Amino acid sequence: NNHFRKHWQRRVRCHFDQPGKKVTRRLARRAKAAALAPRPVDKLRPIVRCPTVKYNRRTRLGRGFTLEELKAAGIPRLLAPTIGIAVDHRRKNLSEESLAANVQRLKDYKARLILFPRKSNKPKKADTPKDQQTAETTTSLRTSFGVEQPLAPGFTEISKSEIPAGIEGGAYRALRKARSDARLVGVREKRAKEKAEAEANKK
Amino acid sequence: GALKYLEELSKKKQSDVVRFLLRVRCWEYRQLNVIHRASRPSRPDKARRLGYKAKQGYVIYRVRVRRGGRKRPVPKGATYGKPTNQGVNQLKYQRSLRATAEERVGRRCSNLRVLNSYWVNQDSTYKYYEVILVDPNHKAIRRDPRINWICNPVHKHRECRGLTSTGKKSRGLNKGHRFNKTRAGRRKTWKRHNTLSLWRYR
Amino acid sequence: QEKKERLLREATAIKEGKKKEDVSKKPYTVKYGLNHVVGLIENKKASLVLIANDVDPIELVVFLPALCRKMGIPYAIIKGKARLGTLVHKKTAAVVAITEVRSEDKNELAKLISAVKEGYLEKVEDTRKRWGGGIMGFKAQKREEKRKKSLETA
Amino acid sequence: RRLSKEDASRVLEKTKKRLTHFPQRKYAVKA
Amino acid sequence: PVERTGLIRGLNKGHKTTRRVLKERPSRRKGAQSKRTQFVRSLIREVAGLAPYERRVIELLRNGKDKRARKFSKKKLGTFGRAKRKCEELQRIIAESRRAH
RNA sequence: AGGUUGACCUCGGAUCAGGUAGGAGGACCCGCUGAACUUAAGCAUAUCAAUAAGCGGAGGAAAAGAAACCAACAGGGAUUGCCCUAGUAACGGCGAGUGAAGCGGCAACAGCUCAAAUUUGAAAGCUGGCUUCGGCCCGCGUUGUAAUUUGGAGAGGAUGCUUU
RNA sequence: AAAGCUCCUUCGACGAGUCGAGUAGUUUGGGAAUGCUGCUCAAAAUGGGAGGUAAAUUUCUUCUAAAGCUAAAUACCGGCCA
Repeated sequence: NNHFRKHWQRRVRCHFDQPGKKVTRRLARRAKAAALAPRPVDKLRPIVRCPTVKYNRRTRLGRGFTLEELKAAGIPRLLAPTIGIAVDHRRKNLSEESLAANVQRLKDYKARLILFPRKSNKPKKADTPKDQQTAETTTSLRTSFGVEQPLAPGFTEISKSEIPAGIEGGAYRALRKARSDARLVGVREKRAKEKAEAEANKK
Repeated sequence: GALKYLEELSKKKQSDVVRFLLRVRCWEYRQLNVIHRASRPSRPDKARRLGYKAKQGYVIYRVRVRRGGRKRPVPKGATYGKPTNQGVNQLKYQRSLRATAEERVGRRCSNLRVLNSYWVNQDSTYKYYEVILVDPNHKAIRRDPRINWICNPVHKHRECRGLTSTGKKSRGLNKGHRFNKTRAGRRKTWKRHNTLSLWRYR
Repeated sequence: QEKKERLLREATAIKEGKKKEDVSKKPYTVKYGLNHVVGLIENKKASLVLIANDVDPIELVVFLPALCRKMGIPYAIIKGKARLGTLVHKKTAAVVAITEVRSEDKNELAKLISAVKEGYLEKVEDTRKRWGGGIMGFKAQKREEKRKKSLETA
Repeated sequence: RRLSKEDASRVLEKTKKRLTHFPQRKYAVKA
Repeated sequence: PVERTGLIRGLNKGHKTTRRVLKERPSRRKGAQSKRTQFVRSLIREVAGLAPYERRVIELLRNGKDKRARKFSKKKLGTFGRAKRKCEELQRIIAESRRAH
């Protein structure tokens, strides 16, 4: 299983520039942080659940918050990308739980936000006052607003009187019955339709 | 206004009025030169939706191209290699006749930029196209933020590099599973898939 | 020049603290521009429509008689887009429309509308549905006349 | 042949309105 | 939306959540008829008339050969669904002409 | 004066006023065109290879790019690149061989402009010339130049606070 | 003067020889499921595309093509400096 039948020597990529590229990336990050100070170096991201049945046990960071999440948090969609919040217009909220989690995330960020006035001599009422502008800040939203609990807890404890009775017949029999019903959903519907037609014909 | 009606009427290409207009205009454009300047677009709604404006610096050039397949210019139309099980009458050009028309109009007006083009007519011998061009040196163009992106040097000869609409279609730049080989660039994707990557700590 | 003088008067009125409508009256002008006139016909604001007979491409105005007939607007086909351009201070004009006139010309407008209805639309009511063209050349016409004469003689 | 700085910095009226009322703000986030 | 069963297999399977009702996205309005578009298409149909293959299908439908009309429309357009929609539209045109005459 | 005097449309001329392209370079980049040696016992499918050579076109990067996407989940969410997916799904004379993608971790992240609407109580737009730098003219343009809207919406209303 | 937020009876235009179909050549892992191009036919309005086995019927899920712009992370046997 050796794929060396093409002119492979023309397209060999070595990586001797790995430490140099790491140094260049760190220099670029330092320059971006110095240019963006006192703002954090990154944008606030929502918590999303990974697709497919393999990865839906785990949550991670998404692209941006939804318009519904911004509306429920009270943050206008034009103000949001100017105060460090990422916006994603494609994503929708199919269920209430993720919507509530991301709305609470936005409200925590809004409670921790310090908003400097556009003009120092003319502050507005949406702006943070000068007596509150001084506080210990964070510069990594991926760290301070990360995924705290990416998986469910793998172990809890309950009293022995709170042990559930379980599904009737057993979980194995419940799984077998669910698979059988899914396989026979159409045949039983056709049989019921034929029986109803026969009953209507010979009532 | 009237351009909605023009679009709905241009959909009906087999109606009597559109067939008559196509016939007389095909005769007239066959009488004219192979590449010639049009004073105004013959399909104003199509030109407007492709981006034409009635502004100093937008021009329309009409061009006819010979239709059909492509011939390999080998002596006597026959190859001297391994048998191909096909004739030169069945070779297909990977670009469109629209793209060939845009290239020839760009060479005719090398001072301008090709914005887009559209079909206007065809017969058995020729397909007929109208190409919209923009003058990047006209100050009415240069002052307009909707169009002055075309004044930058990276947009020199988009029709030659396949950056027009027909070029994007021919290069297959669409998202998804049907365009796996081409969506990032076919030769670039091939080079990425055929590069042997060796790390230091391997 | 008239617009500049009107804007000067309105600017003076604003300077002395009056609205521009205090010194500017309601205008009554010929409506022009193809999209503008088409929208006026669709909203039935146009009282009379004049369509130029020499529009190239003809698709711009080919639907306009049918639109005016569906919306009940009196129309007439007239000779000269340049003639309409002289009306609207342009080189050419594809279509013009009268929506409203002044009260001293309302009777003239009604008379012109009735004259158009009685002397153009009723006269072209049947000929507008007929096919045009199909005319032979001079030599072909003479050849066919000679052939018909020979067939009648023999 | 490069575009002049004024022509390169020209913006549309809608973009100008959006930049006038929602520019990039200075801000900090507490920890 | 129907509540999921909480199981990994079977009908209505999957993890239970409280499904919301979304206001419909404006990108999904495509295909809806509008008054202006209906008006313009009606006027353009009146001005331009019919295609020759449409006249052929109308003649077949007037003669009553519906299977002929569907087969010829599939040959002309390409797909069975487009042929069916075209045959229904031309039957509506024939019915409107009959109720007018 | 009307056998005249003009208005437009199309098409021309000028060493007319002001501009622009060509060639070089081509390591990398975007396309077109396109082999054979080789490997298959030989050999017209195949492989080498959608490679070399040939032709056109760019930049400091280029290209791609804000879903007519992936998915089938408790759903993700523009593009690019690395790691993995994976020598896997799949394709393949007489078999030599060929071979992706979604998810997942990371690097980096940024979003938008038109056409389809009547400003219609006022083409509100723009090239050029002359300027006393206040403007004034020749024009383009209604077969549509500004403002407004782009599907995440928007338009019309209602409503009361904020913004520059 | 312009702009944002909240609510609503209503309205809500959305790209055609294009999509798609057949056929031929080429290409692809997609020689049942790929893309491109030529010729012929040639659309629609909850329409249209996709949902990797052909078709009819009934559902469902996702987007919204046929116009356009855009930094970074990526490449670099050319040039310049180290």
